[PDB]
Amino acid sequence: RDLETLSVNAIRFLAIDAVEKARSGHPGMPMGMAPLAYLLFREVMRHNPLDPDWPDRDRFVLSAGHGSMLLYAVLHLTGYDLPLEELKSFRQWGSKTPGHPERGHTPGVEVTTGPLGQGISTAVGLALAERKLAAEFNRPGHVVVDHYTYVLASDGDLMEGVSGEAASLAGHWGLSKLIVFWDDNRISIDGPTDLAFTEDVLARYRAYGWQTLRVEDVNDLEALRKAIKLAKLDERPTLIAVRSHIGFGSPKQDSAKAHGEPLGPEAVEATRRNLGWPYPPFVVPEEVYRHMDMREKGRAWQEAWEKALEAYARAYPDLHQELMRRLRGELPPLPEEPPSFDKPIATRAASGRALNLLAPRLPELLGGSADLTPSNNTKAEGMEDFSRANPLGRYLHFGVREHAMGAILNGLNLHGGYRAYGGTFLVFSDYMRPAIRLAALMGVPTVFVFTHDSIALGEDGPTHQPVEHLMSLRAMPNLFVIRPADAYETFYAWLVALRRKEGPTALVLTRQAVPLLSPEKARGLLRGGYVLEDVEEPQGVLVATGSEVHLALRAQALLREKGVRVRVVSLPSFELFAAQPEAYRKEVLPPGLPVVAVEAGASLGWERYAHKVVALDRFGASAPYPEVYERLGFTPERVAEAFLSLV
Amino acid sequence: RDLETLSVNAIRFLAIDAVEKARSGHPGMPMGMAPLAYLLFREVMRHNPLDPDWPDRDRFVLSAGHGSMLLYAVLHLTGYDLPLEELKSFRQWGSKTPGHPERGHTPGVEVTTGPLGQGISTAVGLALAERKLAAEFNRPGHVVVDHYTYVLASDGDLMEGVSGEAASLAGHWGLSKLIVFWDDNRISIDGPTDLAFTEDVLARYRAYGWQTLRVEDVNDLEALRKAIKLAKLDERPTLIAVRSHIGFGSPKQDSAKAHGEPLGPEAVEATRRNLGWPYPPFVVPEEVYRHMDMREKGRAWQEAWEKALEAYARAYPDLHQELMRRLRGELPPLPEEPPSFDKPIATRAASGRALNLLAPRLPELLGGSADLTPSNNTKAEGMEDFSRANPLGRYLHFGVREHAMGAILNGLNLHGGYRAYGGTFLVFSDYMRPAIRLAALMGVPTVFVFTHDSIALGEDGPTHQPVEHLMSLRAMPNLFVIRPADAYETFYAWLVALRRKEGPTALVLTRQAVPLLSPEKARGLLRGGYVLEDVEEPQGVLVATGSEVHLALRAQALLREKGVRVRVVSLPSFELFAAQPEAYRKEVLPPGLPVVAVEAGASLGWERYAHKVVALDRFGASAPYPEVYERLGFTPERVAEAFLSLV
Repeated sequence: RDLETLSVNAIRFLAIDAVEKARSGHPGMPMGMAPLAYLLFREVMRHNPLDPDWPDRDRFVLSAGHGSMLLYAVLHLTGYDLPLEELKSFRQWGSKTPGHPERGHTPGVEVTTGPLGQGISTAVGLALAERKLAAEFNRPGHVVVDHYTYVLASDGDLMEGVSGEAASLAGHWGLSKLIVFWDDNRISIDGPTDLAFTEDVLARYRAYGWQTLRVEDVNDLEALRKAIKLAKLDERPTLIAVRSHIGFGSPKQDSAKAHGEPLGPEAVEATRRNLGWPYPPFVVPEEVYRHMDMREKGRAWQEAWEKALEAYARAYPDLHQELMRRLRGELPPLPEEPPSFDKPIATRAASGRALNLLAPRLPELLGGSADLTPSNNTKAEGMEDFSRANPLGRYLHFGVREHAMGAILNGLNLHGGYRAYGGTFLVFSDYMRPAIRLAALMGVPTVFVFTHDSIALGEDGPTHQPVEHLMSLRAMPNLFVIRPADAYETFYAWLVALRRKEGPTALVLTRQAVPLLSPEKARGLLRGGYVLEDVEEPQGVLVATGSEVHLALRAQALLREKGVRVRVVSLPSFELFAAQPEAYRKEVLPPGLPVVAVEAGASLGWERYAHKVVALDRFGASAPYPEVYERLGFTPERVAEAFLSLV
Repeated sequence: RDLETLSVNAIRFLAIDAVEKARSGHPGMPMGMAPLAYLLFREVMRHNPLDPDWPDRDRFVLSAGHGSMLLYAVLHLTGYDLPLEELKSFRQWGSKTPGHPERGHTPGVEVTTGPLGQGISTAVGLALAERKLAAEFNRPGHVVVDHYTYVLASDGDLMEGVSGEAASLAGHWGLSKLIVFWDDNRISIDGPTDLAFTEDVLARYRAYGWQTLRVEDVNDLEALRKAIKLAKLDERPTLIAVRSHIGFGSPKQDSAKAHGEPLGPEAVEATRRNLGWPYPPFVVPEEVYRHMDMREKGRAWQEAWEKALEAYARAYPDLHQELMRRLRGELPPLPEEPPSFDKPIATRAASGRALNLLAPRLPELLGGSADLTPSNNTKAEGMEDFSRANPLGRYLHFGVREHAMGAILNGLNLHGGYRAYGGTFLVFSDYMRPAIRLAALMGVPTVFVFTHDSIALGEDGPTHQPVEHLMSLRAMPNLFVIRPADAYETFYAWLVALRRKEGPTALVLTRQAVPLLSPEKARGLLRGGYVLEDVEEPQGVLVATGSEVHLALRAQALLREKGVRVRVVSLPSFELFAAQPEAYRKEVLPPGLPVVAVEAGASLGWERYAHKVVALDRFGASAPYPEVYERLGFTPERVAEAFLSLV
């Protein structure tokens, strides 16, 4: 009881002092939840501070990112590569201890959190990934996949709609190894939480199909242990409401003032006296460092996992080889030849065709849609629905939950073992923007499939027709936005996305059928931008993306008939094209030559490549295609005129 | 029962025939929910087809927008100005019957719907407004505000996290006059709803503090009447689960195939027989028209209200005058001078100061924040928190629910009598994107207050620092994006936002303090863009927005040291500037001379105004300002260096 109390306080003051030194941060919650952090990293979780990437490690997600110091303290104390020096550099430029957790920047950080709801929702993807991977690879006497997903969430996390969406799915899927701890401290930024949050939280989670438990005092370690055991025995995911006092032990306890600002010298000294802590800032007694050290238990656990893999490899050669390849995120060779197309087809259907070819060769590939499966062409030939009764299914029905789908997709991609994509209409990328940005931030290669990319979708009308979407996504750092012009570019679009591991990729597809280009030409997509149809001594350029490339080709003909010669450039991806050497970019778009761009979307940003653009800067209309398309200004005649006005 | 059945079928077949003629649309749900629409418009609601804008009318919101024909049919049958010919023009260019309901395009349409979750979430705002307006204007013997908010929602609406956020708040606020009908038909676009939706919906809503009722058969009109009565007697908002068969009476009944595609000839013929409907396409018997005609009752209801108003005007002259003014959307006289500032100050604090000056003159002004009241400076001095116990409060604590806040703000602004704004961090605009877009589509003047607009916010880090946000919002049609440079531009930004009635306005504010500009010069904001500090014989121009205007001034001076003369232009709003005469624009930015842009956000789009840009095309960092700001490249030396490479 002395080492526990001593270690818990160690976590508490490392948090208090780091925030005090930085004069910025959130000390309150780490102070109250310190006991849970201690329990998880020292007794409950199997993890290896020497290898934070050990595949069978239990995963902890700090959804309440503001309480970062709570995580940094326990990581430092248990042996991870996070020296005291870094804790003394909390929230400082270039430190490994940023204000909110950053996956891939700090050892042991599973998910980048801060925006509430993202951590707890992304964790559903992590839990889904473990459950599916276990079903695929475990065999009699061979348990190579066995770990839990733990989450620490705040009132804010539970108020966010995305967490509710993910919760609904987690219960639906029966994710029995997902365990969430809720810091029920009744305090929010605006003051008492009852100012805006009074629902029966646990009753709502029971409705989702979860198990709910309560721990009346976070300091009561035995209470926490018993709760966690009960949760592991239950076949449902579990939410444990844990009562705590924000700013425990200080004069600011139970006050929003303890939430996001340094305690101040007065409060610090008083806290030290109240909790009986004689140690100066950042100083922890060696006895705690010895009791908290997990380097030896970590080696032991990982070593045992590794020996288990040796046995597995003997009894199951092929399975072992595949598990290893997938856990290492290594793609198998990809087909080089696109599928055969013989007639006009929507890129969404061409995407479905590329997927029928790719999926059989990629057992790690998981797909899904937000209740638009027949409209997104995302269920590949061969894929079956995942469900409680069919844990092997590679296709996911996310329901009308774009946001949670994004978070779950990121979670599945973060776990290791899978590569997942999910579809919805481009317009609805608006419901999941936070998850898309989070993938871009964490460098997770989630693939977002967006169909119905323009007014050409027709009769559904303005509420469904994208306008600002292409440009809003292109402005986001670390996101490839690929809008293939035809069936063939669509195939190469998928290869680009799968091979791109640095960040997410958004594939933008049509509802309406569009002409085919030649497979030889379309391969140019691999360069982001290329010359589709060139001409002798070009007098200009018509640059287009996706479906408008076909409009451009028709305008080129009209121009040719009048003696004007312009080449046509297909620019499926701004980012990929910009990554090409300057010489290539200039060969495609020769300086001095007038350029006209064509894209059924907002014109903002096109000045980067064109002198004039045939775009759309107003909401759509409910009318059939191509009438809606033509009447809103997208005709070869208009493009031709646009160019003629430049010469 | 004869007329009831005949009229209900009239609704079913107008829908079936309209969809069939358009060869596009959703006939399934309208067939099943026909009985409810009949009951609501014929018996339950007080409304006037002669005047859809009657302020005391009950409000109906078709959240499940795809079922638009259900609404167009009943609007047609009850006497609204929606002729048969428009029904025959369903989903055709320029018709008054677009695929999804559009506020302003069709008489009787309360909210623009289609994107699931928006309708039902927006309704919370409609009900809040009614409840607050009643409390504010009703007096003994003078009930001038008294109507209900009815909503028809589908499975999809209930899976969307935003609907959950809004329901949590509806129960929290005790909006007893909010009545929601859920079409429990067990069918989704992907197939049986249980593919991804198995939660206990009613148990969840009960946890939100709602009353929950069940109608075992929608065709049972008496059961429906009963539920509605039970809901009106209860002080909690009510969710009524109504069982129905999608595509009722047809070969596609209870099948996903009945959801969003024409029934088809054979199916149409079979339906007419099964339901005993002998009338040809679009033909409705006179007996139904006479039975459904609500024009006479409608005029009577409104007239009685006009009388209560005149009686009110006699008893409370002042109150009546303000109500009429507010209901007409007319702004009262407003301060012409900005508050007086003396030291560097963040634009968010300056915003709070503007509000303290503006709010006292605007009793219609409602403010709020998504659990960031102290950080957004949205609670004007004089404002009290709204609560079930304090319905007169003008300040709303939305909690960590940005999306629902968005929808609710739209509802408040849509209702009439109020003008509402709400805040959160600019980065979190991503969580409410669909609501922002809906405001722009509908032309509802919601004011979205976004603070912590850049990496300059400091230590919180990349998860909280915006990058792509400004451009992603500027690309959206009908949205003014105003980024005031200082405290003084901030006051004029509010005037612009308040006076703009055509669509929403986003005010982008800083976390960090910035220098004050000349009060008189800051008025240039009203032109969207203007010359802040000119020089004789300008060799170039430095254009900037928000906080960067101050960096640009420093670079201007630095250049001066080297003998280079540059003019500094402040561009607080791209949209307001573009709306100015070309001559004025060319005066601010004289063609020919080089321009360098400066803005702490993505560069994409700046090509429209600058030849070179000093921007940020990567995510931020967790560091203190000004360090994070300087190390990320925003320094006068960098800006100067950038321009010198053009001259």
